[PDB]
Amino acid sequence: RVDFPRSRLRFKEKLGEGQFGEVHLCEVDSPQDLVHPLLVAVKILRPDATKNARNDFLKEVKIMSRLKDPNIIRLLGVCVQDDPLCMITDYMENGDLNQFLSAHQLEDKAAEGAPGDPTISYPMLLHVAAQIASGMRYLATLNFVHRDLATRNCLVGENFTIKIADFGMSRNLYAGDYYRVQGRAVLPIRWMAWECILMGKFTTASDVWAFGVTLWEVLMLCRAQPFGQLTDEQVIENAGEFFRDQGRQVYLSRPPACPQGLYELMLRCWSRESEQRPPFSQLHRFLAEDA
Ligand SMILES: Nc1ncc(Oc2cccc(CCNC(=O)c3cccc(OC(F)(F)F)c3)c2)cn1
Repeated sequence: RVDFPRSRLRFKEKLGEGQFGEVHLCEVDSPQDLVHPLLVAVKILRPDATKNARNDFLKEVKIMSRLKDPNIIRLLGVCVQDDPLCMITDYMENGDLNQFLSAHQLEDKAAEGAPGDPTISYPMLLHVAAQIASGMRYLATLNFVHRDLATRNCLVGENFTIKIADFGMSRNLYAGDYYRVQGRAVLPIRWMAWECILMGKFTTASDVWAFGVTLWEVLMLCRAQPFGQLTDEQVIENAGEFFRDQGRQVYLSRPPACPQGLYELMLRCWSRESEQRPPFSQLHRFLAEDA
C-alpha cells in the first residue's frame, strides 16, 4: 500500500529530538488532492540510525496503525519505501499536556477562554480528563494496554483537544519519572499499580490505576510529582504494603481542585483488587456528565 507522497511535506520547525530521530512540524499544501494548508507532525529516522532503531521504528508504525480514535494519536501516513523512514501524525499545537498545564493557573471563570490564556477553569480540567478517559476507553475495547499513561505522554491541540500518545521513557526532561535498573525494563513506578511493580505485568486494570494518577496530575495542574516527598524505594515498598493488605499502604492526597466525590472515584482506581477498579467507560461518564 503506497507511501504518503514524501514531496508534499514542507518542513517548517524542529519540534524535538532523540538519539535516533527528530520530530518536525510540516505543512501540506492542497490536502484536498490527498485521497489552505494542513499542519502535520512528522518523525523522521536520522540517517545514522542503527539497525535496531530502524526495526523499532517499523514496529512503532505497525502498532500505531491499529489506533483510530479522536483522543488517540493518529497515524496519518508513512514514507518507508525509501529513506529516511518517515511517520506522519496530527500536529498538536499546544505541546505535551504536562508542560501545558504547568504553565496555567486555576481560575473560577465562566469564560472558556483560549489554551494560550494564563488561566484554566475547573470545568476545562474535567474536559481534559474526560478526553483522556475516552481515549483509554477505546484502547480498552481493543485490549490494547498502553503501559505508560501519564500527562507527559498526552498532547494538547486547538480548543483544548487532547490526544494520548507514547514518547518512550528516554527523554531527559522526564528522567525523574522512571526507575532504571541494569538488565531490567525501565519502570514509571509512581504511576504503576502494585501488581505491576511486584510482578511486571500490565493490564487494562493497571492502565486504570495510571489514569487515576494522571487525573491526580491534571487536578494538581502538574505542579508536583506523584509521591514527590517519597523516594523511589519507598514507592516500591508501598507496593509491598498493598500486597500485604494490612492497611498501611498510602495513597496520593486529594488535590485542592479536586472535590471529594471525584477523589473517591480516584481512590477506586487505586483499589488493591484489580477487578474493583472502575472501567474506563464509567470513568469517562463521570467526568463527562457528573462534574
Ligand atoms: N507538537 C507535537 N504534535 C504532535 C506530536 O506527536 C507526535 C509527533 C511525532 C511522532 C509521534 C508518534 C509517537 N509514538 C506514539 O505516540 C505511540 C507509539 C506506540 C504506541 C502508541 O500508543 C498510543 F497511541 F496508544 F499511545 C503511541 C507523535 C508531537 N508534538
